[PDB]
Amino acid sequence: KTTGFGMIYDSLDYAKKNEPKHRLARHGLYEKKKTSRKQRKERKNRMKKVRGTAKANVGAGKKPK
Amino acid sequence: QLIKNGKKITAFVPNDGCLNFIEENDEVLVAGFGRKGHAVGDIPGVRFKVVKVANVSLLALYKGKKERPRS
Amino acid sequence: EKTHINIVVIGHVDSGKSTTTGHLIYKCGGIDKRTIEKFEKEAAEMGKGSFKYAWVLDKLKAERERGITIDISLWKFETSKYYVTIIDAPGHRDFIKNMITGTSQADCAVLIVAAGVGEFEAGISKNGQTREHALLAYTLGVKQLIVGVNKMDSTEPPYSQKRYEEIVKEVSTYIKKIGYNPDTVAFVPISGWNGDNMLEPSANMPWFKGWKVTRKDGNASGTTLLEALDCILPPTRPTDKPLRLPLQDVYKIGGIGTVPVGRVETGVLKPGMVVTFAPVNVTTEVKSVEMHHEALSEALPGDNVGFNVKNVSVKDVRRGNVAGDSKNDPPMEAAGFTAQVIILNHPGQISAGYAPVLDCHTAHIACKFAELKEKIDRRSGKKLEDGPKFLKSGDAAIVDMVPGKPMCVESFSDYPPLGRFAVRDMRQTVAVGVIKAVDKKAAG
Amino acid sequence: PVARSWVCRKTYVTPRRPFEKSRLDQELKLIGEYGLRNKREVWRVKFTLAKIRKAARELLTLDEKDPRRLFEGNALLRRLVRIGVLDEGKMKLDYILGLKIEDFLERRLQTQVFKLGLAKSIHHARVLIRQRHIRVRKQVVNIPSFIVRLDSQKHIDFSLRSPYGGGRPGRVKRKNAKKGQGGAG
Amino acid sequence: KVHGSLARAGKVRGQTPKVAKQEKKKKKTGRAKRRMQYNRRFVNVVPTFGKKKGPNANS
RNA sequence: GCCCGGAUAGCUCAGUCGGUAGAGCAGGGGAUUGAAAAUCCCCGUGUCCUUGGUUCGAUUCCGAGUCCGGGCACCA
RNA sequence: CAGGCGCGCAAAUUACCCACUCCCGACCCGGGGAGGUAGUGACGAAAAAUAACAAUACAGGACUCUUUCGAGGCCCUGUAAUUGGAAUGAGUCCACUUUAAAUCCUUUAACGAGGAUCCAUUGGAGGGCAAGUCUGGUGCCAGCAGCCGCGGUAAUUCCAGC
Ligand SMILES: Nc1nc2c(ncn2[C@@H]2O[C@H](COP(=O)(O)OP(=O)(O)OP(O)(O)=S)[C@@H](O)[C@H]2O)c(=O)[nH]1
Ligand SMILES: *C(=O)[C@@H](N)Cc1ccccc1
Ligand SMILES: [K+]
Ligand SMILES: [K+]
Ligand SMILES: [Mg+2]
Ligand SMILES: [Mg+2]
Ligand SMILES: [Mg+2]
Ligand SMILES: [Mg+2]
Ligand SMILES: [Mg+2]
Ligand SMILES: [Mg+2]
Ligand SMILES: [Mg+2]
Ligand SMILES: [Mg+2]
Ligand SMILES: [Mg+2]
Ligand SMILES: [Mg+2]
Ligand SMILES: [Mg+2]
Ligand SMILES: [Mg+2]
Repeated sequence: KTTGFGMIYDSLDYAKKNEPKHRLARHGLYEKKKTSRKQRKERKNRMKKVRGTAKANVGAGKKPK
Repeated sequence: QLIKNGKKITAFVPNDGCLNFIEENDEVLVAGFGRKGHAVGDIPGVRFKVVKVANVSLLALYKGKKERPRS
Repeated sequence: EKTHINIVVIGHVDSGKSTTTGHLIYKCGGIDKRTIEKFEKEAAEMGKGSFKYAWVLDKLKAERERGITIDISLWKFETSKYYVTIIDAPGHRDFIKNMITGTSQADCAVLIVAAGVGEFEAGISKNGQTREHALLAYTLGVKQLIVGVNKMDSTEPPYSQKRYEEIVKEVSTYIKKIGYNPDTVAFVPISGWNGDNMLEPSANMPWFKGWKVTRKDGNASGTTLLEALDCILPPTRPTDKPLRLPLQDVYKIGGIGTVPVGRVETGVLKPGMVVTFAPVNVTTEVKSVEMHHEALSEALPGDNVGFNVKNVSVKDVRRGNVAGDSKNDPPMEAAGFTAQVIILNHPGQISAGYAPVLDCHTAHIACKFAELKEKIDRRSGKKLEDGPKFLKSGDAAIVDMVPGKPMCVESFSDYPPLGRFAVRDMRQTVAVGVIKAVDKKAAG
Repeated sequence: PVARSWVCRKTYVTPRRPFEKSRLDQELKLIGEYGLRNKREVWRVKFTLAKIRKAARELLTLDEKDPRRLFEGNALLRRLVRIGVLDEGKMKLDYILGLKIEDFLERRLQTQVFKLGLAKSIHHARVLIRQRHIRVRKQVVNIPSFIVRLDSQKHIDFSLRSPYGGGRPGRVKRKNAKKGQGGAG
Repeated sequence: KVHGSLARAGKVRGQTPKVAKQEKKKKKTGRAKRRMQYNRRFVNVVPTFGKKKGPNANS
């Protein structure tokens, strides 16, 4: 025996909207292969030092490194 | 001579040949003799006993489990 | 991207090793200019202004006050083809112990001989260390030699061809006797103080047409000391073996903890690996591997590195302890071992019970001669007579040895590096040898 | 700071006196008949019995007109009847005090497998249970101390996947059969 | 006059002749061990009439 | 890692630039005692820290090492 | 929050994540070492392996009959007894599930037990206090001994074997 929980939606577009993103990725629907939280936090604090539009450039210039 | 406060105490070394394991100026873990600050048995005025020497247990040395940290 | 090589600078006292190395590092960009003037001013105020470039490596108060190298000092620099870690070895005979620690973890040895009136002869005399240092370099496995005749500016006349040529003829003779083929050695006339003929050719020696080396796996030509460094053959790294990293020091880095430093001889060291130290028998997982202040993902053989270990005090692991993988073949303490020993120079007779100081990798332990198993031939271990009773100089024999203090060694056959040795007594290299069998304690 | 519950209790109480011969002999006798690994097992049931008998005692102290006596008094009797230690004709709190240790642990699953005839020895009972051979209703139970209730006594039997029954053979004979197939040809 | 001293510490343990433990079967553990006790103490009760012999009687 | 001083009987302490280390205390054996103590007889019981050098020879002369004590230093 | 050092008898990973729980903000969308997740963890607590069976065997009861003896079958127990082939999960390991992603657990296929060496320890055995006045060693020494006490050449107590 094996219990569980199931959700069946009226249409796929509705399942797109009001559904957890992770369960969507389980079907390959919305897949994301992003960076670690640590890498984002490193980038966020590095951008906090600089000011102006240079903020985007230097953060993006240091992200691959 | 206790490290935490520099006080000098006399600690009994239990078992048959355990004094041979101890050498001068070794770090020894010392415990009470079981009578809460009183002498135990026939040893006069000794209220402490040695549990570990050179960060190795006297029992494991006595029972041949480990050896006095020879360097 | 570069290839990392370990280079040891050896020679007699005050031959200019530290000055030659400090100036060479400075020229190659290993140290900031502003630091040199910091040394230039501070050395002069201490009364040792002549040790301006030597102060790059002499970091201790005692070393700087007395103008002597006491312990080895390491520094890095790049030769546009080799990422070089250079080791400054002391020249004193009283500090030959710190030499062997530094010299063991080296791939090429540069020998510095002072070309000066009476200064060269003092080094190459019987009581000098020029001969001894070259002898120990070959014993410890350093098979690549560069002889740089230093203090060429202080010849009579300055930058003399005749002085330079006579030193080459004489030094070649010695190196040939001890094993080094002179045709494979580059002789470079240099002035470490003036930086002459180290990076670019010096106008003070127009006669010097350059150095030539005829070697298998490449014949090279050049003029300057840097080109001599660039002609060093790439060493072969034994990567397909269990980890073996002899410790040469342990540091307590602020905010990091116990960081044992040493040169990996065999295998790969990676973070998260659980390593064990012998003969102290301490097992611990490594946290980080850093080389020269730079993070590393794996330490390939011949990478002198420091590493962070967890929950280990500085007093637990010391110099001479060998670090190896606990999962793979782990290093263990040796109760005793059997060695093929060639007696070089002992004034008297050597019998069982002899307790000279044995130098293996970074370990200097007084080992006791327990049994003279047999007398063998020198070029081939062909036996001659069993139970020699005694051995004198020139005799090769099989000896069973029992170290006094705990010591970890391995057979030369399984791991060449940790089997080579030099018995030391009478302030002389009494004998050398290799290790055939090791009686490793079970440690269980 | 954590979404955790630390509520826990000990299911047993050690003896006040460590070496009393009569208690030692009686505990061994019980462990021997009801096949129990350790003396902790005699103390667990003893603790449950002690709490139950203690609970009956203050209820008997209270008068019969006490509403509190009736509610948990009836509930306590119902629980004892359900597990099968008290007869359904025994609806008096005065009759709980007569309960003995062997009554409560007679209802253990391991004893029932031997009694029902599933196992030929009380020590065979634990082996069958721990090796996943017994179902209660439809669920395999591998706990020897599983307290069988009257509602489920009639239903104890071999599991479906147990080789002893409608089950593919166990691994040891499977290895002999392939030896037989290999031995034949 | 004191006859003991610190040099002779651990004398009897050193001089005691060394006899090795002999290879013997592993003892039953857990429920099986309690099974063995139950049989040896209560099932196999051979009457003695005179006086009880202890579990480790040597006479 | 560097430097300084010491290492002699079980303990302590002697010991001449080099002619084969003693003193006290302790201990052992015997007589005695149930066993001691006391008492009465006999007995160094030590690889001069280890090992090499040199010497005709080494504890005392010079090296190397170990331990102890003291001081200095050591930041991938 | 990790992590280091120091102090001490004395206390964990410089891990993964906003999925959960909830909080802030212009905000359904962003962020949160708050918090969750795993790691270390014999603090403490709960459940629970380390065999079971069958026959032969040898004592022993046992059940009945019979010369009291004796006999037959039968129930029960001690034997790394003589075996025998059954069973299983620790383990390894497909997938599957778990979950933010994983993990463990749960299931499953394969494999995996005879010295089933897949080998249970820690304390004690004069009394208090359950268990030897067995054997060897030492000889008020070495030790033991919470207390009383043991040890002075046949130690129920030291050191050992059983
Ligand atoms: N004229 C001249 N003097 C030099 C040269 N190289 C070094 N010196 C001088 O010689 C002295 C000794 O040099 P130094 O660096 O101490 O040699 P070292 O081999 O490292 O000395 P040590 O560490 O073995 S003690 C220094 O005062 C230095 O100024 C040189 O090439 N030419
Ligand atoms: C550390 O990275 C090791 N290479 C050892 C070291 C290098 C430089 C200076 C001091 C130690
Ligand atoms: K959230
Ligand atoms: K005993
Ligand atoms: Mg008393
Ligand atoms: Mg000079
Ligand atoms: Mg120098
Ligand atoms: Mg000088
Ligand atoms: Mg100098
Ligand atoms: Mg001169
Ligand atoms: Mg002395
Ligand atoms: Mg969000
Ligand atoms: Mg087991
Ligand atoms: Mg008792
Ligand atoms: Mg009793
Ligand atoms: Mg006796």
